[PDB]
Amino acid sequence: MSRLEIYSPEGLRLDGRRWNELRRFESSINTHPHAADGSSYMEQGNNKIITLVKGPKEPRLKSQMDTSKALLNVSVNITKFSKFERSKSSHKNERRVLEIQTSLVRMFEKNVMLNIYPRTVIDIEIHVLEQDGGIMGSLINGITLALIDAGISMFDYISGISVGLYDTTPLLDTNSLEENAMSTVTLGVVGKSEKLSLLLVEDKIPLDRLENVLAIGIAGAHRVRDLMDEELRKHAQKRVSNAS
Amino acid sequence: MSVQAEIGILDHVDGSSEFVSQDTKVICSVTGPIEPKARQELPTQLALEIIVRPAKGVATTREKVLEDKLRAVLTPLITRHCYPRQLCQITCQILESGEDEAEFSLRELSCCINAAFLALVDAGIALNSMCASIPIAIIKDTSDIIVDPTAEQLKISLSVHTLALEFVNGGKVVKNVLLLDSNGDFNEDQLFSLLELGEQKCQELVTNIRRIIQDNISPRLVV
Amino acid sequence: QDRRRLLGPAAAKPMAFSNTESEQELSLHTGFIENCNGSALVEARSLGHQTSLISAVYGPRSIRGSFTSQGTISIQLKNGLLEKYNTNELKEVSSFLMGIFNSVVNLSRYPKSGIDIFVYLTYDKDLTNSQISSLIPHCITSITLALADAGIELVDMAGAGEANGTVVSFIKNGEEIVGFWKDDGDDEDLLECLDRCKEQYNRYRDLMISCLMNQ
Amino acid sequence: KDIEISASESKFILEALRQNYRLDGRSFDQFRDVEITFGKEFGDVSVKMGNTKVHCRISCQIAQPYEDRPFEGLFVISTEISPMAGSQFENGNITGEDEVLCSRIIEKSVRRSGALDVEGLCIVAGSKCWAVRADVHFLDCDGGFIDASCIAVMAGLMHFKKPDITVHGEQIIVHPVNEREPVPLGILHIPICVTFSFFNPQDTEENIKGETNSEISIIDATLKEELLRDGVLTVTLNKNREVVQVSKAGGLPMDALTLMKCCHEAYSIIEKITDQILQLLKEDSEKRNKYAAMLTSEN
Amino acid sequence: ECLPAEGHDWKAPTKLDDPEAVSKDPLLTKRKDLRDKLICSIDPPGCVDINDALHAKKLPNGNWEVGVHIADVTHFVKPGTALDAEGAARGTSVYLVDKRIDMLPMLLGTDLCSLKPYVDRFAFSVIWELDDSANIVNVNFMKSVIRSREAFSYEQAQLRIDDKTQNDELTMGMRALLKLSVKLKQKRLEAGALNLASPEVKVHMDSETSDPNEVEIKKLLATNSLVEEFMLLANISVARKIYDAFPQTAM
RNA sequence: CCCCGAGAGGGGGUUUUUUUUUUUUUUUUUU
Repeated sequence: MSRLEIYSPEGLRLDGRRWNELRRFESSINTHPHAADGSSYMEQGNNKIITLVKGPKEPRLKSQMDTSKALLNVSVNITKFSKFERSKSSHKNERRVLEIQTSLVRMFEKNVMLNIYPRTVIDIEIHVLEQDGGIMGSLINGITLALIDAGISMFDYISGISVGLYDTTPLLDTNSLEENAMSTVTLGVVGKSEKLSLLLVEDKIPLDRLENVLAIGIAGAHRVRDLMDEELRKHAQKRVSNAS
Repeated sequence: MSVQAEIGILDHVDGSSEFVSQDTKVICSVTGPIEPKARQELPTQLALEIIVRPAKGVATTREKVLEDKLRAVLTPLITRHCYPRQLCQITCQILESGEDEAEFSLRELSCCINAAFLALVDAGIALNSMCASIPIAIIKDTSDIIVDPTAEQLKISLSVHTLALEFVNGGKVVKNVLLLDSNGDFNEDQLFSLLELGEQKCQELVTNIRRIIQDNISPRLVV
Repeated sequence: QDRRRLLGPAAAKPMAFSNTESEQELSLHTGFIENCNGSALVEARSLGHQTSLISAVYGPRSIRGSFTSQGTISIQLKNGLLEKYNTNELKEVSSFLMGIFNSVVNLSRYPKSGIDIFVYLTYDKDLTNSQISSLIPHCITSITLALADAGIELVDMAGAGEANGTVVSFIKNGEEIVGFWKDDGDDEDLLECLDRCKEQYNRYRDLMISCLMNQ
Repeated sequence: KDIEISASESKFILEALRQNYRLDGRSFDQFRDVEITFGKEFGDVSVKMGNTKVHCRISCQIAQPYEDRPFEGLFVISTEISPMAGSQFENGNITGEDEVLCSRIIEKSVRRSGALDVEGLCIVAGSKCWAVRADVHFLDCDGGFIDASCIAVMAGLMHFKKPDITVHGEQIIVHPVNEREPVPLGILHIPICVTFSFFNPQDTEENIKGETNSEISIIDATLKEELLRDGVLTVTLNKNREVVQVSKAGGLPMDALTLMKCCHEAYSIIEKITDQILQLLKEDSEKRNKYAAMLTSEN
Repeated sequence: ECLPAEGHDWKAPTKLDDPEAVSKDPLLTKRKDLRDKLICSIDPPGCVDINDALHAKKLPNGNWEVGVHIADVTHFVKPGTALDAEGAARGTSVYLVDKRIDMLPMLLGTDLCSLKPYVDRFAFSVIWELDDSANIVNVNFMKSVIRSREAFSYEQAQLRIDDKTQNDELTMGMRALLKLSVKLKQKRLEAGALNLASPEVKVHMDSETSDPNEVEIKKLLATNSLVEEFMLLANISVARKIYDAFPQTAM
């Protein structure tokens, strides 16, 4: 029971968007050159994410070294000031966070060509400065951008998106208010394809609605891929112009 | 002393068993000899990794004591010098307490000793001898010594005892007393009366164990 | 609660009670802990506050982590039985103490070795019917005694003093300073504090030498 | 401690899949036969899937609810691994990738989903309540831990019975089972997990840019099949035709329609499993009542 | 607007396997066919909104087959719609001597759902198999399609039984239902059923004058006990079944 | 398979300890 107009009869949402529109998606490449080999600053809505890629480099412990592939590590730092109400405890060892880190690794292990970087380590540090729904999808986009900036080989883009289901209606790119009022589905889409790297459903969804929700997410993720690709060619082109 | 045991029930372990006395049911597994961690390595002998899991909740300091006493029994039983710089993992998962765990850990310890021994036998690890463990209790109004007491008997007990003996020569010669864990109020006369009756029931247990071991293992071997 | 300790029932609540210049003297003892290489007992009683702390030096022992031409030193303060301090505050004093003894300990004589110094704030009674500043000079005294008792080479007997929240440790007959600490206090009182602390430094150094020799 | 897998074994098991063969002789869409055994005490349940052996124990004790939730009781699920299931598992390793995933799947399937009526665990609001605990013990591992645990937890919760409590004022009166019978728990729905394993018969290039999809997906993989897969999918449903949770945490990129097919295939399995659990619970109740009649008669 | 597009000319499909009918209603295959049964409705004189319909046959094994058929309103009102919304809001239709404020539209409650005679109507049916002592051997619930033989009145139904005039299969079934009801009522009384009373007066209205002039009293006929006993039997069996299926959200 | 001498010499292919769990807004039946 929600007293707010999550989806008005006029087809408008609480923030003004319609059913099908992505939130301001502003990417940023090479934000921390003196701190990492690759870096990206993501702004998807009110979400603010710093992503640092450090590597490939020498492992700090020879015990943890693979002679056939690189070691991929991801640590997500959800700051205590990410949400309106400051969290008293840290989230560093939170099971929810360990699953997120694990999830992200399992995603890019099959995309990043770790096999061509044996006896090395790729460390991915993430700092979530502000959170407002769809943080998982934003985490995916931040890593993909930062990895590319580091010149680390990968097969394709991985775009992340979230889709809510309020009653019958499907809502693209939901915020914190919408996620609190309905079940959401987080989708990671490889490139322009229909193949999902990540399918995440944590709340109840009717079996009949799931296929349609996936269809919305994939279409929306393709737009995220285009925006990421666009901003990347723009950054590339300028560098090429100035360097050459 | 109507215990029941099964041998070789687990697939991904070198050896396993399931010992049941009364309501106390413990399943044990043994892997070894295998490659040890650097901090576990012993230059000349075998290293024992002993783990005890409770029937309810997670492992606390209580089970840490069960691991320690179980170590005192299993250590001299195994011919450790046969496996230098090597490891033997021994895990006990207590499935059913068979007693008020908030007050006693008697039956769980004895059942873990018997199960661990059986698992070591199944795994084919060098043992210097055989072993059997029984729980014993005493009642103040009764003045009696009850071997293998029930949970209800423990509630009205004045002392609780764990006795584990080391047997040789076809389970007829008590080589040594591996563990005697006496807790509560008791006198010297009660102690030796306990040890006399305890040795009898222990010897009966070994005989029963020897039967169980042969019944299970012989079909695997060839004539 | 905790699976490694016995902390009792959770519904239990701790017992809370209700209501219905000055000269300083200290006692010194060394080498009473066979477990380690060097140890010291420092007890001080003055006005409405007495302190009994124990120091223990473990080293030089093996270092796994890295090769070293010189030695490596670590200092850890532990809370005692009743009085308690913030872990942050104990870490801060530890860092302050590390800087001091990295100027005194002849590290060159201990390649690829570790000298781990423990200071137990065993009994700190507050009888007044940042208090950590008054304990600092006694820590330095204990660590100096323990290191000397351990046989660890020292450039000079490091001692200290406290005056109005200001703590300063001296060496070389008070000519130079190996550490400066200041909390609260007043303004433009640096010169007065230096003199008062040097007096305590001199007194502590004499008693320390007297302890290392006669005992 | 690693499990060494030869190139020959890797090539063989994968090639067998290309020929519609799996070693145990099952079908790509075939779920293992689930055997459920109840102990003497309520909340004691043993689940067996082929060689996979898991045991769950439900327990409860009087406790005080959180300040935030004065009307709700406490409920926790423990799934600590041990070397008993295999030396591959470190004792107490509760931060490993697979461990945290499994822990999170079960939590989102039972805890978060509200399978258990925590509101009915309250005795006196903001003061005293029941604290239900589900302890899963992994005895023997041959894959399908997530599916085995979800069944073990649910079968246990539905089999468990808590002792009657009468409350006056501050005082709590815990009635023993013999004096009065114990009370069952409140189950809002019955979540069942079905895990799919994915295999790429070709190379990564044909998975990313390949026209025709050829990735193989099997239901409820054994240990050997689990160690050679390229992606995992765990989908949880109930008889009410609703998805409780879906988790494809990375791995081999898979076609969306194929993932939907898996969800529909899993629904047919969870239906058979749920009905199976209910039947074994009825017979267990009939067994305990028949013995109660034979105990009173002779008595 | 949530009402069927057909209107008053809506009709249950002749064949329950017809391609067109199955295409529109894929659940029609689950619909049982009880249009061969002898269904009749016993309601007050001016009753147009018929909810319940009864029938009775004698099985060859000596036992009786009793079927209570209730209007299939669910097939027309669907959750989420404004029709369902208003239906939940009103909760129930109020009954006055003057008017009658319906919970559902006239087109639905007086016709499409109403188990009128001589027409094929969708219904949720509950069929029992019970002995002569009215003891339930088994019970089955099923959505069906029926056709009411005749819509009797309480006075009209009682007279048909009373006369002995008709040997027709329908009347023979009506008598059987009465026999079961007495057995069923008696069991309830033995069990501990209550017998409270509050027979309120009925405001007679003269045909000649709109203003009311006469106040009489409604008399309980044996047909009232006939319907009451089988309505209770239907509600009980359904209650047991829905609670067995949904132990946590059973209405 | 790899680096250094012009011809069966030589040098390399990469092993081991440290620090606990929560988590977002006036009964009954037909009317």
